[PDB]
Amino acid sequence: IVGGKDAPVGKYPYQVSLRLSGSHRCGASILDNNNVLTAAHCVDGLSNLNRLKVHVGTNYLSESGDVYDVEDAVVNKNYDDFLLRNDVALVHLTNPIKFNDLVQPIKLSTNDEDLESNPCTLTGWGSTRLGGNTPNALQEIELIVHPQKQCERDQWRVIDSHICTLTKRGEGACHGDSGGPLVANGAQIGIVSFGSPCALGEPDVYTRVSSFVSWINANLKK
Amino acid sequence: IVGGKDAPVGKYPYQVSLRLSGSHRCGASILDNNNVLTAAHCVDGLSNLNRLKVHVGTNYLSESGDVYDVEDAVVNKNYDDFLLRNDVALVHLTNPIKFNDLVQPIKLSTNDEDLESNPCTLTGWGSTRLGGNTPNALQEIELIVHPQKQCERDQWRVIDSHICTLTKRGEGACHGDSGGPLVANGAQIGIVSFGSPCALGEPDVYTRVSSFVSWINANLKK
Repeated sequence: IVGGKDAPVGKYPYQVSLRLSGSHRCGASILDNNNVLTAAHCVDGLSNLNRLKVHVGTNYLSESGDVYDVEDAVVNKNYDDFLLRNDVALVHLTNPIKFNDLVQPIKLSTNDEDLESNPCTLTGWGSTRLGGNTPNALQEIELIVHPQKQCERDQWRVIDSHICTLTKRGEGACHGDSGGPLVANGAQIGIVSFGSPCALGEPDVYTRVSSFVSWINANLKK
Repeated sequence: IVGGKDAPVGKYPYQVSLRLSGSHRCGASILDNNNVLTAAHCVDGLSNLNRLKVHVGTNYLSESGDVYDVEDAVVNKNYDDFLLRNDVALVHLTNPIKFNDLVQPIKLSTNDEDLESNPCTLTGWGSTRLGGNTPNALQEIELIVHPQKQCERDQWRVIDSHICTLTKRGEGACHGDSGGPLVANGAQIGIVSFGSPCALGEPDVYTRVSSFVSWINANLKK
């Protein structure tokens, strides 16, 4: 995240850090005891999931927090890496997450009314500048949902299953934030997917959660 | 291409337009009678290559030019779409291309000395503005090779098998240019791979051809 600030400890208990062989790869969110939500882009190309771990309960990359193992990853069958569509995936855990004050699930948006031009929150460990290193401390930032009609004109091949944000140059998502949660009114409305490599004044694009609620419920771990 | 100009007819005989079901998808270049060079990103996600056609001998998308059928596509086994590495692929043609004044192959760079800070040429049918429609006429633009040492600091995870370009905001590659040829001194030195969605003052990144000459020769059609 570019232009954000260090998040208070425990303020975002639903935040997940997906780490590959110990290194942060993408953000994700806790849906329930056995399921974590992320972007397909983050797990589609992985050959060995035994090296992918789910880290929760911590604001720092230097800390392990509570670590959970991945049983499998379910990628939306319609995910298109070229057109950047249906960028959504579920990570199933081998053992259930133990909730506490620092680890809690987040509700999914099932109603996107009145979201446009209103505030929303983004969190993540992505770079704080293009070509920059990942910050150790979780970052937070308040953005604005960019009207769909405008985003369709501003970005490349944006469709109804996308949602966008935009404030100004100097504020936005960056490498490492992908898969992370965009929230508003206590519900996750988007999954960080793509944009124009870090806060250059162009909208950031997210997978619209409400468009995949059905798919998510159908693929939740048994 | 943003900030370019209409290319003269026949000036770039090695330019290819890869079209999927009749619509431009990516650029590419002619290596010889049976092989076309492009980015792995352009063909990795395709399942039915019978829908993909190679178009040469024309500067316009509204024209068909000479059309060739695809027998197979060979993607570098080390292609990583998350880290954006080894973005290179070969498209094998079922029948040989007939060369003429409008259709000719291009030489591959096997020596990248003195390229940095010097001019190079990029051609393609990519958008002329982020979120814009593809131009009908092939566009051309003269760029400058951005020093590797600087590009490594400016972009995300740039490595030795990448080459970069950069001039200023308002000039650069855009959606639809991927897979296209970056040339200098009559040799292709790069394959359009990624960047920060259209000429925003950040370097555009290409697959460095010289780094894959061996791989290319080893996978050329028999």
